[PDB]
Amino acid sequence: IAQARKLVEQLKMEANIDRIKVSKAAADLMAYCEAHAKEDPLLTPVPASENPF
Amino acid sequence: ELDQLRQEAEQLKNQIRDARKACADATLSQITNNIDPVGRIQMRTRRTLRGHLAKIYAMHWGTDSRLLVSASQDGKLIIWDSYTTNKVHAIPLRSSWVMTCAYAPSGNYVACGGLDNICSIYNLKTREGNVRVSRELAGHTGYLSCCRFLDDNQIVTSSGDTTCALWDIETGQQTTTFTGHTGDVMSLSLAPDTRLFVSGACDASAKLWDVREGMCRQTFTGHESDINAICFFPNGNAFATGSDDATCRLFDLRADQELMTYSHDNIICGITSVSFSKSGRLLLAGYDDFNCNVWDALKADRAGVLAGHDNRVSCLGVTDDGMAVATGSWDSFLKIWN
Amino acid sequence: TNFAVLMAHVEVKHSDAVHDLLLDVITWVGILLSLVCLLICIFTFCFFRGLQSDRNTIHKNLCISLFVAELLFLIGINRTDQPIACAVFAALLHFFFLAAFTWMFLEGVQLYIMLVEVFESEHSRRKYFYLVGYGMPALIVAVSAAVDYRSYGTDKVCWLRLDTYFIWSFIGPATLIIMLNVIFLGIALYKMFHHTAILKPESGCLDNIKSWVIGAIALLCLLGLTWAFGLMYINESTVIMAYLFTIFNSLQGMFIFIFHCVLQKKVRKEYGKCL
Amino acid sequence: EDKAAAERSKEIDKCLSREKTYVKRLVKILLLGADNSGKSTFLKQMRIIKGIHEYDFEIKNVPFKMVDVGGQRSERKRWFECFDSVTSILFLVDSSDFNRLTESLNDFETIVNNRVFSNVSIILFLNKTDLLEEKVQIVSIKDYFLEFEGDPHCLRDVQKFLVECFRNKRRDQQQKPLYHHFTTAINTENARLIFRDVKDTILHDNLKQLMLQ
Repeated sequence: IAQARKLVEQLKMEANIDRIKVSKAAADLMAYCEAHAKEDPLLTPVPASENPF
Repeated sequence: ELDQLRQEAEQLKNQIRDARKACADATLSQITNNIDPVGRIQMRTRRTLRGHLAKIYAMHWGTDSRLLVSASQDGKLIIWDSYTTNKVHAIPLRSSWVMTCAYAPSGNYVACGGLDNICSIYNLKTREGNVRVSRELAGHTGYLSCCRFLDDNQIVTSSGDTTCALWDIETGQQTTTFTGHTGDVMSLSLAPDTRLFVSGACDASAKLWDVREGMCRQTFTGHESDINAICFFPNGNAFATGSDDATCRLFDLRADQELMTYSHDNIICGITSVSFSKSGRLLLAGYDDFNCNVWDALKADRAGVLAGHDNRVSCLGVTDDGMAVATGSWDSFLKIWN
Repeated sequence: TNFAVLMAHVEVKHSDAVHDLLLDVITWVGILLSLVCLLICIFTFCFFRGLQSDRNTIHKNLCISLFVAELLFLIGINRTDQPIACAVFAALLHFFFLAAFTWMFLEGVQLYIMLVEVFESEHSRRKYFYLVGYGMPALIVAVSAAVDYRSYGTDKVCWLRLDTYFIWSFIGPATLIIMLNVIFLGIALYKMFHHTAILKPESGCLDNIKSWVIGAIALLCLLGLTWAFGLMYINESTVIMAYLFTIFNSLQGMFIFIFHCVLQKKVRKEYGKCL
Repeated sequence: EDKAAAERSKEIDKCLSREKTYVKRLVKILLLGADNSGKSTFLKQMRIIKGIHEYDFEIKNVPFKMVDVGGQRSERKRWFECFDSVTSILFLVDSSDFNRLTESLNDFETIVNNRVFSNVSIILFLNKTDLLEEKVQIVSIKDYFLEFEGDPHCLRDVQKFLVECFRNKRRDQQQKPLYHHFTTAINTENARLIFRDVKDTILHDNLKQLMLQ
């Protein structure tokens, strides 16, 4: 059947796509955390004087 | 015949499982064990919105972090004003079964959909000062579960007949169709570059789709029930999702492997909605235990509980500037936390 | 002195007076205990927003009227040495004791609405409920004052009078309300046995009435059928029939609080959420 | 002044305050049937006339909404059970073609036993009943099914047999009652029967509060 051929082709094309080490792709989130750690209001509270809303 | 090749490529690794065990050193927990916890996060209700008549299933914010839209089973859309608790526009509907909302970046159109298998686009700013239906897009076969905007003239939809599609609003015809699932599709998220998007499924699997070319590139698994919600980390290189098995997980794309799990022992009921924060340090999730939890993404422990809804929380949202948390439960009161 | 003074039409002269002390102490204790339990319920019915319907208003207004009437009874019924105080106190007592009975009649009206015309009505009646509970006790006082006004204060107690037959301005409406509220209790009792003893029984007539003794007992507090005991006091040997009036009608706030405020699932959950 | 827009915010609120008495006065019942049940003829003969279809009418100044789903009952997912506000489920089934009673009974069992429909009533309609008199003398019910004890020539025995088989697979005690009738094309009494079967399910909810059980 054509479905089996399509599945085999998808499996073949989903295997040779290269990879990277987990630590290198896992330190990116940690770096991004302090990349924008000062503009996050819900993390670091801001003074209430910034308008009564 | 081909079954043997499929088993060799899937059950016998062949870079699908062998390449997974050739990129992880020990665990990300070792790297993250040098970060102090966030602490105790306490949030209150600043303003409360009233006026709806039935349960709420979806809501969406705006580009200016001031106006928002929400849907209810009554069959109405209300454009609020979070600063002054004032109603600006109220739009009726032809079908009372509505599941999705949207809000154009230019602030001139509003999209909606539900069990009628048809997407509706309404024009906001026009002559004579009245809102009228502008586009009526049909052609699906299942039922819409999510729809999002790309610009003023392109909209992407996902259906319950195991398909996703992109549309041309000016003409009224499809351009590219993304097929290739087994179960229904329950969510959809757009990357912050207008180039790719991610779609979940009911077969405990998720996939990443390319818009122009129109074929899948990466598939991920590792759940045991229906996948409910999905989003992006605010960089375009990670995402996180939950399921009816009451477990949350985080996934990457470059490494192509699962990294973090969030669960407990008393969490029996499942998750409904997922949303992230500005810096990615605050993952916020809604359950059906009448509450809403906050996890820090790097760690695997709770840091805040948002109580105050009498019924089940159904929709969650955060702004672009970073100062709001909007919640909508099965009652008729939207809540804003800051 | 005593509480049966309100529903007494003939004076009584005892002998070897020992029963007056036991008729006064019980009245004091009952009113003091009921006033405390009659304020905890007003906050419950007027502050929570989940418990808001057409039946909460009736309970709220009945509780308010009873509280005002009992406070006035405690403060101003032995100020006999002053006529000007007694006239106004008697008038206020009459008004605020008629209002409670009207709000009790509205409960039977609600039972009829909820058990016969089952479907909700096109247009609201929450305004008309206020024109009948506070409208009739105004016209009644108006006509009563028009006929003879000087008869508002006695030589001993301070309310109405019995030489001019003027206490029948409070007794007639009360007995009419009681007789109507009896007809209503019956329609609920027929429906509770028939329907739930023909739809989900099986072989065996094991007294279905027992399965619903509570609720049936609880409705007696709202309908106020005990006050009839005050009519059966016409002799010195018939003390046993006024003894029970001061034992049940003074302890009405207690029952109305322990049956409709601390023995129900919805109110218990509303308290648990706040806790 | 820009702050004088509150009038608009008021004008909307009034618009949403006039329709609050139309939702509290609404009854919704969900229709379910089969291919040969006779849904079309029953629907069309009631002074009323892609996706889910909706019909609106009124009996004695009481709104009624008919929600019809076309061939989509196979959805076994849980997100599709958003019909938690319905008051009744109306099942229709035939009684002349004996070869297709088993599948219909299995579908009925699957529909009832779901946990979502625990506070709703079930109305049952047995269609035909006019072709049953002219057909029972040629086919014996003892052949396709073997649980019947009565005489296989009297209509009463087979009617009771069918009703008992349908009613013996409703489990989990009885929070709400079950009903059944015998009508094919009356189109004059069907509306009254539904009205009288939906009033009772509100008495059985009103009496619960007035009983503390």
